[PDB]
Amino acid sequence: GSHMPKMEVFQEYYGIPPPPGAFGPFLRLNPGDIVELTKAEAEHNWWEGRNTATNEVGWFPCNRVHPYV
Amino acid sequence: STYVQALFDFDPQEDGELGFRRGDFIHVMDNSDPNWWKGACHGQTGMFPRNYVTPV
Amino acid sequence: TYVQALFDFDPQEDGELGFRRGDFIHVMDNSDPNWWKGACHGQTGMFPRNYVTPVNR
Repeated sequence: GSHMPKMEVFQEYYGIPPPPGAFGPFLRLNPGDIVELTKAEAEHNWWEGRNTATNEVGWFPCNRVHPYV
Repeated sequence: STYVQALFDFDPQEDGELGFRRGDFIHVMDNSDPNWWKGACHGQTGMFPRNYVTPV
Repeated sequence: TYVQALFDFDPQEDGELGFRRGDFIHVMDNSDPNWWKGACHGQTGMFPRNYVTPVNR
């Protein structure tokens, strides 16, 4: 971890759609999981993070999460 | 003159990439790279993710 | 220090900073782990820390 934003997953993600061109491993997401972002840009649809609910790391669609408030 | 159909939407993230909507037909132009192929759709050419399409 | 908004933030409350996804915010106070003070669109105010990401990265 580091000084990065945390997100709460609101919609599941099990690798479909896959990260474009398999540029990186997908991060499984379950509603309620808190993801600490590792790579994110507002303009990009795919962000990288560490799902602290499962301790796994990977890429996922940003449309499945929102800020952890 | 091969065509593929988009399984999912794709928004270009980097310049040179080709976007599309699920269902769009794409003309394959260059399938040399394992993951990104050059194709044409909606009057533009660019690199698209092969794992987002299926052969027609 | 600049952070980029990853989501829109449209508060009702006074003292809170409004912004749109993609906007760059000049961080003024990041002492609290949850609410930061920043500047954007001619105004300053508080916003939830998890709405933004560091530009340096």
